[PDB]
This record gives sequence, structure tokens and C-alpha cells, in this order.
Amino acid sequence: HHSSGLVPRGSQILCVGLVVLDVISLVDKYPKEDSEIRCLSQRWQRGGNASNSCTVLSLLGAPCAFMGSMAPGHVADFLVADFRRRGVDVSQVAWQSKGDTPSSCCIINNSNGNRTIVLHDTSLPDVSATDFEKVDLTQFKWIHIEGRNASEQVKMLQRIDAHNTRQPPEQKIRVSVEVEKPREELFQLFGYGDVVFVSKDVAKHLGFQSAEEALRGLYGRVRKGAVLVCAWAEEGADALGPDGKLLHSDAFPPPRVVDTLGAGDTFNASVIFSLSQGRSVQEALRFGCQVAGKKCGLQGFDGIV
Amino acid sequence: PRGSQILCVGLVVLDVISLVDKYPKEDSEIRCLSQRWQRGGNASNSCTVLSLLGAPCAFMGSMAPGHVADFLVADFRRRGVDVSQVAWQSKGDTPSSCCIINNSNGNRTIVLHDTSLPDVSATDFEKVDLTQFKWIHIEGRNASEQVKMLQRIDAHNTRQPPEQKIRVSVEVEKPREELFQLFGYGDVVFVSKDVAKHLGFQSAEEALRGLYGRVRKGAVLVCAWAEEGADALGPDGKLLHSDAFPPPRVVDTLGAGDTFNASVIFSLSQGRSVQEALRFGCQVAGKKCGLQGFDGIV
Ligand SMILES: OC[C@H]1CCN1c1nc(-c2cnn(C3CCNCC3)c2)cc(C(F)(F)F)n1
Ligand SMILES: OC[C@H]1CCN1c1nc(-c2cnn(C3CCNCC3)c2)cc(C(F)(F)F)n1
Repeated sequence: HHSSGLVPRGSQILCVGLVVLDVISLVDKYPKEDSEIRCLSQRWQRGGNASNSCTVLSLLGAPCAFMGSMAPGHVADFLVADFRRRGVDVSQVAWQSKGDTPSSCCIINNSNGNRTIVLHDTSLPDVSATDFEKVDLTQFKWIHIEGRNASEQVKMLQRIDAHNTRQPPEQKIRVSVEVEKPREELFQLFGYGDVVFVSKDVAKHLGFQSAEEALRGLYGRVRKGAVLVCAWAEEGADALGPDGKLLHSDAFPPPRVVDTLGAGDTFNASVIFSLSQGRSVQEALRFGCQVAGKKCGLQGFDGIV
Repeated sequence: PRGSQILCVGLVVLDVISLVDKYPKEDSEIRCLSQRWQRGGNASNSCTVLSLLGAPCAFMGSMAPGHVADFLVADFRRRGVDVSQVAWQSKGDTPSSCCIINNSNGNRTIVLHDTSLPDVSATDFEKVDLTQFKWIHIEGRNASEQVKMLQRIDAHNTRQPPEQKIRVSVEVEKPREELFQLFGYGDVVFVSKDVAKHLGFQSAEEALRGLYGRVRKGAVLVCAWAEEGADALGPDGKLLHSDAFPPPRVVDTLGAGDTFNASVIFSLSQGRSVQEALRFGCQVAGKKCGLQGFDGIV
């Protein structure tokens, strides 16, 4: 291969999770099975929750690194270039010898704005705990895990905890986790991290009707001292920490809503960033809603700050 | 290397393929079984098939330099397809499509991105050395321009002993009225069922009877009709038919038409009769429909 540069100790924010090639087509009308139609436009975009958050971290001004699986090939080359175009360190990518780099096909109806999605296959193995054990952690000041292969990720999280017990308080690595998909295996992740993000979608699937209901009803699952965070689209976001005080920020809707895809990852990355800079939970919550609301007014990530 | 090659002129497209269990209903989400990239486009797919059948062949179409064209070029070369005649553009992107292939019945849904890449022109064609080709196949698209290319082929043919004439075929695949003048050129004219049905015809037989009027004296009109096989009609006025050769499980019909046309060209180029070529075309297209992609049809 090649070489990478010196990363100062304790300098980077790491996001672990999915990166995917999304091929997004805008169409006149939903295509009938077995038809051949011409789209209005097509775009290839780098997507994935962890992947989107690393783009936002870089544009906020943080050194950031992505860890996730790819296979050699033209899909990965496209994704790697797109990561580097957004200033993201890809040295910790876990290259796989079996499977395909994830690629999804997203069909957007120009009539009604409906999205029809053929999601990537699951041929590529996820980063494992044994792959994680081989990573020197000292260059990272924060590690964010997108909940995916949870039993493996639990071991990574226990590895980080084991690291932090030996560290003086200023070399402790802060940890966050996101539980974004309503899948039962992910729920054990609530019990790890200093910050846990839970999605509106998961909260609803668990029967909660508001962010307030979700935080009060799930706080019992987090580890002692942790902050639980739940954004609720246009209703803004709440956070709840050990002091029992429910914090809220309203949303900051833009003049016109252009593109809400990735708004959730923008919020997550901006809360992480604000907390990593030493701000209070209430300040981070507000900043996260402001950056996410700005993003919803813009196509993609350009111009978000 | 004098009239020993088959040239196909038309599109080359990056086909980004997802193989699914079921075609997703509007506004839903389904996960695919597997993903791959394929070099596609009609003339391009026909080159793949000629190459697998062992015919030296060449492709000519527009490509824009880029990572995508590099994938496409590498694929052409792995199959031994000659790309020397490619019309490299400096304006436009390489066209690409999302192809959803239904694993259950081999249905294929194509969402094509036309990148306003400029077409191969009469003037590009002008620069081509016709002496290496025994057969030239043209995928109808930019009619008036291609008509010039066809006129150029005829003119070259006149200057030639019947021992060394270049056989020509034309495909009219898309139902655009612009293309209908192309029926008037070529030894072999391929008309698609989509075109035929668009012109009010309800079977290959009716279509061939209905459209034979429009081909040039001596030409063979060929109309494939998916699972119903294919029919042909030559100057003698006798209808010819071939049953299809359906695999017991149809898994991938993307490129079935192109396989059929290449196989028909290959067979005629080898001196087989029209009847035999039509059977061979259905045989290879049938074998293809039972496989993902093109490997293994021979
Ligand atoms: O996302 C993080 C939260 C914290 C503040 N974020 C915020 N999210 C959204 C947002 C997210 N998903 N959607 C879609 C829109 C179509 N219907 C389904 C929901 C809108 C809008 C705004 C707003 F515009 F309000 F500013 N802000
Ligand atoms: O294509 C050239 C023709 C001559 C013999 N070819 C042949 N084509 C097909 C074929 C083409 N499109 N479709 C779809 C199937 C779902 N409904 C819409 C049409 C099937 C199938 C077979 C068969 F399987 F029958 F062998 N053979």
C-alpha cells in the first residue's frame, strides 16, 4: 500500500459504522416492473450514518476518522475519494476480501417526492471486535459508534472502557453510541457510552409518542452518569442526564426545506462536536438543532457552517 | 485482418445492477440479494456475446474519459473487444443506469441516465477503415447521422467484388419515428416487439408482414417476441419461425435481446441459413436468461 501521517495523540473524533454508495435517481413516474425509463437526474452520493457524521465533523473543523468495512473495487475508490474530498481520515477502514462494498439504489418520484429504495446487500462483514482490538486508541479523543453488529460492538465498547480505566481524566476517551434502527439486538447498546442517541423511529417503535416520553421511559437503560439524547425532527430535540432534568431545544427550520436527508447525522455530529469542545449539554443540544436546521435548507452538506 | 472482424456501433453504459427477490412497491424499501456492475448498452452487450462466441469483434461508440470509462474499457479488453474506434468525447459523463433484476422471473427494470454525451457522427464514421470488417451492426439512435454511415457502407460495397462485400445489420429497438428510415438499409433488419406493438402489430408474424414493405430489396426482417421465440421474413416471402429455448428458471433477461441479435449475426456471418441463425439466436438468448450476466452461455 503506502503510508499515513502522524496524528497528534488525543486529537481525532472517530465514527464507526456504515458507509454506502447511494445511486439516487429522480424520475417522472415510478417505473413499472420490466420497463426501461430515462431519469430526470442521477447522483452518486456517499451515505451511511457514521459516514455522514464524519463529513459534518470535518466541516465543523474537527480532525475526524471513519472506521467501517469496504471491499477493494471501484465502489470503494469512489467512496474513499469522496471521504478525502470532505477531509476525512480513512486509515482505519477495515478492508475485506469477501463481499461487496454496500451500494443502494434510491428512486425519487418527481411527482409526489416519494422514495423507493433497493437497499445494499449484506455480503460485506461488519468490523469485528477482533479487528477493533488491533487499533491503537490514543490518537482519538472521542469515539462514536453507530449501532449495527451490537454483540461485537459491545466488546469494542468494553475495550474502550478498559483503556479509560488506566487513563488520567484528561486522556479519557469520550464515547457515544447511536441506536437508530428499531432492531432488538441494538437495545443492549443503551447501556454503553457517555452519550446515547436514540432515534424518533426507535422511540415510536417502542410506543413512545414524544421525545419527553422516550427519554423518561428509556433513561433507566443507560449507564450511570450517561446523557440520553432524542431528536424529534421539526419538534427539535431533548436530552436527559443524571440530574434528572429534561433539557429541550426547539428546531431552527430554514426559510425553505430543501433536503432533510442526513439531518439526523448532522445533529448527532454537531452535538458530539459541541460536547467535545467542552460545552454544556444544553448548549450542545441547541447547537445540534441549529446546524441540522440549517442543513435542511441546503442540498447535501455544502454551506452547513 | 481484412474483413475478419464484426463491428458494432451503438451505446456502452455502466449497468449498476441489483438482484432482488421481488420488485419493490412504490414508496417501500427492500434489500437486494446481490449487487454487481456490468458493462452494458445494446451494441456493447452484443460485443460481449460475439466475443464469447469466438468472433473477433470491435465496438464503436462515445465514451468520456473518467473512472467509469476505465472500468468499461478494462471490461472490453478482458473480453478481447477492440476499442480502437471509440469516439472519445471531452464534453459529458459516461451514461449509467440502475438495473433492478427480479430473480423470480428475470424481469429487468432499467433507470437510464442519459448524460447528453454526443453520439457517434457520420464524420467519426468517415475516419473508420472499413476493410477490417466482414459485418457491421448499427444500433439505431441518431438516425440521419447513421443513415450517412450506412450510405457510406453501400458506396464502399459497390467498389467491391461480391467476394468481399460488407454485410450490414440495423436494430430499430426504441419506438421513435426518427428511426423508421433505418428499415431501408442493411441486409438484416432487427425490429423489436416494443416497436411492433407500438405500430399496432400483435405478433411477430403480423409485424413482419406489416413492415416488410419498408426494407430494401433483398433484406431479411427479423422480429423476436420474447418467450414466443422469433420470426424472420426474407425476399422469398416465406415466414420463418423458431420456438424459444426457455431455461426451467428464468433469472436474468437483461441483455437477452442483444444476445439474440449477436447470435443471429454470428450465425449468418458463418454462412448458416436464416432458419438456422434464428434458432441459434433463440438458443443462446434462452441459455443467457437462465444465468446472471453473460459468462457461461457457451
Ligand atoms: O433531524 C434532527 C432534528 C433536531 C433538529 N432537527 C431537524 N430535523 C428536521 C427533519 C428530520 N427529518 N425530517 C423529515 C421531514 C419529512 N417528514 C419526516 C421527517 C425533518 C427538520 C428540522 C427543522 F426543519 F425543523 F428545522 N430540524
Ligand atoms: O429476447 C430475444 C428472444 C428470442 C428468444 N428470446 C428470449 N427472450 C426472452 C425474454 C425477453 N424479455 N423477456 C421478459 C420476461 C418477463 N415478461 C416480459 C418480457 C423474456 C426470454 C426467452 C426465453 F426464456 F423464453 F427463452 N427467450
